[PDB]
Parts: sequence; C-alpha cells; structure tokens
Amino acid sequence: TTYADFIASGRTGRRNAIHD
Amino acid sequence: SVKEFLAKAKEDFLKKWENPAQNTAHLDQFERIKTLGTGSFGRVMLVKHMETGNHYAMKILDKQKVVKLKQIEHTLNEKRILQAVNFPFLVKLEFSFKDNSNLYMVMEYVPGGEMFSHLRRIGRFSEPHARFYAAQIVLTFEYLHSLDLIYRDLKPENLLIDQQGYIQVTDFGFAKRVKGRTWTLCGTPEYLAPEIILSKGYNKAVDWWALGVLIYEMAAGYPPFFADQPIQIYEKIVSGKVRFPSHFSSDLKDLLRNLLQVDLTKRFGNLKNGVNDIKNHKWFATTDWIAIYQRKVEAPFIPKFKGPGDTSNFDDYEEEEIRVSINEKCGKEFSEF
Ligand SMILES: Cc1cc(C(=O)OCc2cccnc2)n[nH]1
Repeated sequence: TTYADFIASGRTGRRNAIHD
Repeated sequence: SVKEFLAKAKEDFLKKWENPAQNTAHLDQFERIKTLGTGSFGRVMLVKHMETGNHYAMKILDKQKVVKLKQIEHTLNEKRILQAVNFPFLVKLEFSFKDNSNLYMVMEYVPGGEMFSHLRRIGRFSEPHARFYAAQIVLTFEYLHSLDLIYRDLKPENLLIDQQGYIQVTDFGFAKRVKGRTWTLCGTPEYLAPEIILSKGYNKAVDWWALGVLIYEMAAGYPPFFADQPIQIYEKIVSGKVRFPSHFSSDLKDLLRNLLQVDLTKRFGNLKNGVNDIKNHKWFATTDWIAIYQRKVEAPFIPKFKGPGDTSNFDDYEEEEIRVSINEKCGKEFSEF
C-alpha cells in the first residue's frame, strides 16, 4: 500500500528545507 | 468587503514595512525554559518574560551560521516582514533584538504543537478536519499575496495548533516581498512547484501548488510525491502524475487536480479570478469564510493543555547553552536587524 511505502520511507520525520 | 479589508491591511503593513521596529527587548529580560525545535542556524526555545510572567517562543539564530548558509538576506526579510504583518493565522512577533553572537525573534507561544506531530500520530485527517485547516491557509495566502508577499515554505512542520484548535503559520525564513518574478531555489522537496525545480522564474502560484500538497498530505496521511532521495521526488513532481487514495471524495480530487496543476495558465489561485476559484470550489461549499476568519467555527480538534508553559505537545530536544561572544560578529551584515 502507499501508506506502508510512506511509513517505510526515510521521509516521515521533519523535512529540512533546501536552498541555493 | 474583502477588497476594502485588504486595502486597509496593506496601509497598516506598509507603514511598518517602511519603518521597521528594531531592538525592542534584551536577552536578560527572559528566562530560558526548554527547546521546542531546532534548525541549521539555531533553535526555538520556550521562554518566560519576567516583567509580565508571559510565556513566549524565542527563535535564536547564530549570525555566523546564517552567514555560512548564505541566508543573510532571507533573515532580514523574515524579521522585516514579521514585524509588519497582522493576521489571525500568523504567529505574532512580539520583540526582536540581537547581541554579539545571535539574532533573536520572540514570538507568541503556540502550545498545541505542530500540525506535523498530530498528523503523523493520528495518520490522516478527515476531509472536514483537513478542510477546516485548508480554509485558514487560503485566507492567510490571500492576505500575504495582497501585500506582495510570497511565503514559500508551507508544510505541516511550519503550522502550529493554538488552544482554540486553529492554525498559526510560523517560519518566514523564505518569505519575500516581491512584485515581479523570483528565482531562488528554496522550499521543502515534497512541496516544491515544478517551476521551482525546473529553474524557471516563478511567482505566488508556487504557494497555491504547495496548498495542493498540504491538503493531499492532510487527507491522505502522506504527500502526493515522496521517495527516499530528493532527486527522485523532483522526477515525480515534474511528471505531475498524481494518484489519489480511493477514499478521496470526487470534489477533493477535482480541487487537487486544479491546485497540483503543472500548467500555470490552468492552476487555481493563478487565474483571472485569483483566490475566488478556490473559495468557490465545490469542496469548500460548506465553508463559511467569514466565520473561519472570525474564529467562530468549532475546531475538529482541541489540543490538551495541562497549564501555562506546558510543552507536552512538543518533542524533546537536546539542550545547548547560549554563548554570547565578547566580540561582535557580523555587525555590518545584520545592521538593519
Ligand atoms: C519551524 C519554525 C518555527 C519557528 C518559530 O518561530 O515558531 C514559534 C513557535 C514555536 C513553537 C511554539 N510557539 C511558537 N520558526 N521556524
């Protein structure tokens, strides 16, 4: 499922901003 | 009238924008309690203002770290904008000052915690719950955009829940007053509009694309474009193929297809009717916009609040002592702060 894929991803924590 | 309310809001903003408040407090007037969050160039701490007993959220930025990250202009924009704005859904800047080492922005303390925390724990929000929050962002962007401000960092991490269960927008680090198009590559990977990724000049329509990402994330429990590496997230965004969970209503999917529109001549919020194309959409049919603005709508969730200065709605962070150098650092760079 997409939820299981999300939960298993490295991007469930606070996401840092990008710049430059 | 909306046009008339915004006209007066612009007058109020412009006076503060052209003559910014500076040096309104000192570090020594506050008792430092706990860190509420951290970032690349500083931290946010719960503090108590001794003279009043009021609690606040103090953002501390290390000037040397700001300089290294080339965020000088972005930090001057943040403080100059924050001291000039006034809206029910924006976290209020109470005081600002600087010392030899750091810049300080003392904000109103929002005790309910980040929407990020609640969304991740709960999993996802119901369409009426997501709608209640989305309406607040619609009105906030309508206000900001009318002042020629682009926000550029919409995400659950930057949205705080107050005691009444309403949103408070924080983090104006990428906010900019701009009349034309802009080019800076900034934001959060999952929330970037394709124009930003493709190094095109862009405008306020990027905030409307980010609203589409937020509404999707709130209602689904995960964002429309995710992957382990930002490059892979960018590939998904530029294709713009979005799949919706089976539980998303027909109205929701249609609103998201118009917000998450790769074509700028077709993106809602960016058309001749502007924000009205969003406010009048079928998914918002039950939303009483005036009542949302006036905070008379009952919130779907009220945070638990044990008492003043309680931090249980915030994660724990490692504490670091605030060191103030005996020598002034980066004085010239931050002269206007
Ligand atoms: C992520 C972030 C938060 C801020 C901030 O200034 O927030 C103020 C705040 C934080 C916690 C509780 N109340 C207000 N800036 N960037």
